[PDB]
Amino acid sequence: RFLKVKNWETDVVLTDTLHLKSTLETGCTEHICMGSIMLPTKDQLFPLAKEFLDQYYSSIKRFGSKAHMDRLEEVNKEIESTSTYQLKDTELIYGAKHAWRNASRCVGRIQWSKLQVFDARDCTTAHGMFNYICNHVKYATNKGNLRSAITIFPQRTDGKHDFRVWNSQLIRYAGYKQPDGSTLGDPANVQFTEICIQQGWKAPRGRFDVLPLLLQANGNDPELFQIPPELVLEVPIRHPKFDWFKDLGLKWYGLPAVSNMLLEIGGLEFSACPFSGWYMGTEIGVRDYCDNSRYNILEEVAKKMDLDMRKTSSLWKDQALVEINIAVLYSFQSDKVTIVDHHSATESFIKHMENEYRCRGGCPADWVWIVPPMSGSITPVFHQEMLNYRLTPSFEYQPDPWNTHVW
Amino acid sequence: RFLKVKNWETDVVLTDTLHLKSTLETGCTEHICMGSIMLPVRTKDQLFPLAKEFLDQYYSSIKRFGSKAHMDRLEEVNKEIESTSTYQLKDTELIYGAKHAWRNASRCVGRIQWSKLQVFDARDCTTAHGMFNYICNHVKYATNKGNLRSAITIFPQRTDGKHDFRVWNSQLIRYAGYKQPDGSTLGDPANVQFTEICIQQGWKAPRGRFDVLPLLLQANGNDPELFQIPPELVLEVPIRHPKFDWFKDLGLKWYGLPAVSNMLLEIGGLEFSACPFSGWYMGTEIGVRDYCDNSRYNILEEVAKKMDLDMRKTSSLWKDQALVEINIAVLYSFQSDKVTIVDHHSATESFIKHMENEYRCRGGCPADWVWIVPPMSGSITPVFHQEMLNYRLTPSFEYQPDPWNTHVWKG
Ligand code: HEM
Ligand code: HEM
Ligand SMILES: Cc1cc(N)nc(C[C@H]2CNC[C@H]2OCCNCC(F)(F)c2cccc(F)c2)c1
Ligand SMILES: Cc1cc(N)nc(C[C@H]2CNC[C@H]2OCCNCC(F)(F)c2cccc(F)c2)c1
Ligand SMILES: C[C@H](O)[C@H](O)[C@H]1CNc2nc(N)[nH]c(=O)c2N1
Ligand SMILES: C[C@H](O)[C@H](O)[C@H]1CNc2nc(N)[nH]c(=O)c2N1
Ligand SMILES: [Zn+2]
Repeated sequence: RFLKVKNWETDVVLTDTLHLKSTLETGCTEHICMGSIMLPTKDQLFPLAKEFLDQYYSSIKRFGSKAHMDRLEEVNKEIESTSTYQLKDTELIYGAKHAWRNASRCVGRIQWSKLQVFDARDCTTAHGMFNYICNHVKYATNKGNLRSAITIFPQRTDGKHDFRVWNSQLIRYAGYKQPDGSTLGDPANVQFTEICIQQGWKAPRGRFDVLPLLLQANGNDPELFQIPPELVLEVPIRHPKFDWFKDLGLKWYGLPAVSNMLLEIGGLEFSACPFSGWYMGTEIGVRDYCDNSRYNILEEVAKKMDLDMRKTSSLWKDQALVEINIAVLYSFQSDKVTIVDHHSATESFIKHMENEYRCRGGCPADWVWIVPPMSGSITPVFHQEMLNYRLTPSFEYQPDPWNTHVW
Repeated sequence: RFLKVKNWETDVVLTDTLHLKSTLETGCTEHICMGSIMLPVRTKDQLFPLAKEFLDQYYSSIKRFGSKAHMDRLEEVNKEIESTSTYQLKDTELIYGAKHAWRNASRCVGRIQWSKLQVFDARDCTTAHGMFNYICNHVKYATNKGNLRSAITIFPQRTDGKHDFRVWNSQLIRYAGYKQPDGSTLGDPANVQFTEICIQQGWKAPRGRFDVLPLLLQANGNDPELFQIPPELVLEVPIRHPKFDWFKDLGLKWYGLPAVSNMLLEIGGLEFSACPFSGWYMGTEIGVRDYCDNSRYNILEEVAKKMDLDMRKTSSLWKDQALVEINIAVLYSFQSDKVTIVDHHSATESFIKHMENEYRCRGGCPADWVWIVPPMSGSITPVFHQEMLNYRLTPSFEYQPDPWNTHVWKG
């Protein structure tokens, strides 16, 4: 019932009790671990509402106060009559911060309590959504001094009136299948790009075309909007030693902003809740640039470095990998766009785990995602045992909307 | 029931049925995943079903399930258990059992090799001197002058838990560690405690940075005894770098033969508490973990200094840069001395092919992603993108507590 996690580099042992408050299922059993699998009514709503309000009122040190019992009877009355309920601003803010706090796959959670919440629950149309989104982008970007933000659109009602951002991130590049048989741009985005073109988009057909937003309000058909280019901060990628690096034609955007998840607070479901922070360098330099099914640039870079590509054991892939990632961090730092390296992020996350163990009795964490995709064991998180469990409020995955939308 | 795993790079989807034969528990539940936790005297009653399950598997593997030979073997084992409380494996069953413990080792990336394993039967061994001799022979056979061959030596099984054979070393070959009065460590800090035990037992320590430890060997539950492996049997590689001539002057070397000696082999309910096995190294084990862990030789600073890297900011990636050069050096050195080694690209690619074959021929392949993914350059190896299912099959290799913690000293 009390569980220990050990750090094998430092011998520090922490005790987890927070897991007992865990509610949802991991996908594992006593017979099988699914730790590396990517995706493992009024009667339902009231326990959910109650559990959330109990944790909310405890956090403000007013558990079992009149204010507490009053809010419970009020929501109870509201659910019993209207089948849903509305969160107070204070509850919404608390719920959003905590869904981030509980995000077991997020290495950047030391920042959890510094999150600007934009309440967009009064939004009714796709143009409205676009206005809210541009304002989030500009606020978060802050001319390169990035600030964490979330914008929260109206909650699910009967499920036929969902608000959704169709994009997976607010800012991503287009992907095009070619007569050649190769892919131009980002291969991850081929299908979404096609959906955009078929809905009317004027694709430039370049390597790095910022995708239009495709916004769905009130369960209506989604609409296209082009984010003002002056609000999309981009970084030209150069290397501090290799003058040729710039000729590769590489750039990335400054603002990572996940826009396809579901925020669940007190049993209420917010199907459109784009959120953003700032990058850890490896996301761009390891995953975006070097994944084989992504920009897949290792071959090109190694060739420019004139490495021996004849045998895997020369570690040419590894060598070029480091260089690419050096370039990403240098370019961002030189243009004064907030970025964190994997060393510094993982060190902060260990500090955050310790604070969470001390102040909350634990920190749910998914080792498979926390450990960076390069140089695993030379970061402290590699040697840190982590317990993975699901707490609410939460961010959840949801089916891509085109699979489900009735046109 | 069917479980699917996907590769997110290739979109190859596989179906696991083998997890249905899985017995033991993972440590995980529906409410918690303990996938990153390092560590999450039987009865006749419990023994015959374990024997039976094993023998059914063995006899199916040879296409003789339900044969007279199969039935007679079940009867003979059943009778042996009721009469003596235990039983003895036939040579053939031992070999099969040891091969399958390796096949089932979900944390091992090298399992493509599982069916090529030399099994040395040391169940007639009675003394620590006998153990030493068996172990010298395994080391010489496995080393094979650099052309490494996988082997396991199997000492007598547990009886009452009071007469255990144990090898006290965690690996047959490892370097001593020495805690200094000023708090620094000379040699391998991982082996400080074991080194102290060796010294107490009477080892004369050379007190250098790479002193091969003696074997400390326990036969039949007796107090363990010290033996020096003949140095001519211990193949070592001095580490140099193909382009950087100053690399040799760090004075690094490592041994060629990785040989785990502290695990317990379970076959059909029998427990082999001393079963040293060896294969060959994947480069990163040395270049990343042994050399670069903060709690090990910790050479990153000194290497990056000599490379004149910008060390004032982590964001220069000086650590990542020196790390790659160190690992190039290890691979170069072994290859130049014709000592078998595999790089992490080649090893992981081979593992994926092994895994897919296993799904097709066996209905699954239990695999622990946390351990399978190499400790550098994770996502440019194909295993990073491979979903895996971790579950426990027998025969198996298991951890056991260090023996100095449990041993009853006789004097
Ligand atoms: C402030 C800087 C932040 C950093 C450096 C950071 C870091 C990261 C990284 C590296 C990942 C893994 C992503 C991947 O590999 O695809 C991640 C995942 C995630 N983060 Fe953060 N994060 C930050 C801010 C935020 C914010 C503001 C939120 C929400 C309010 C958030 C919630 C999440 C969630 C839910 C995931 C899992 C996403 C998924 O499952 O695909 N993070 N974080
Ligand atoms: C033939 C070449 C082999 C290679 C390249 C190889 C590779 C590896 C590696 C890299 C690990 C993880 C080591 C660590 O991080 O401590 C490992 C673990 C393991 N391997 Fe192998 N292996 C080989 C042969 C063998 C053999 C012959 C056996 C037994 C017959 C074996 C059984 C195991 C077991 C039981 C583990 C988990 C050890 C633990 O939990 O500490 N492997 N293997
Ligand atoms: C807010 C924030 C800050 C930050 N630094 N980084 C982020 C993650 C973003 C950026 N860089 C990757 C992207 O993360 C979004 C991608 N998440 C995983 C997936 F959606 F691709 C996915 C696909 C299929 C199955 C599955 F389980 C998950 C968010
Ligand atoms: C046979 C074989 C071949 C090969 N290439 N490699 C090997 C593993 C060896 C070599 N290189 C590392 C070492 O493995 C032994 C170190 N593993 C970790 C541990 F087992 F010691 C351990 C520590 C703490 C808790 C726990 F549960 C386990 C064996
Ligand atoms: C199969 C495996 O679960 C999958 O490749 C995961 C591994 N770890 C990850 N870690 C992060 N941070 N992001 C990812 O997309 C993944 N992919
Ligand atoms: C806490 C964590 O599980 C621990 O550091 C593991 C991670 N992965 C590993 N993987 C391998 N191959 N060897 C190890 O020792 C470890 N250590
Ligand atoms: Zn699990």
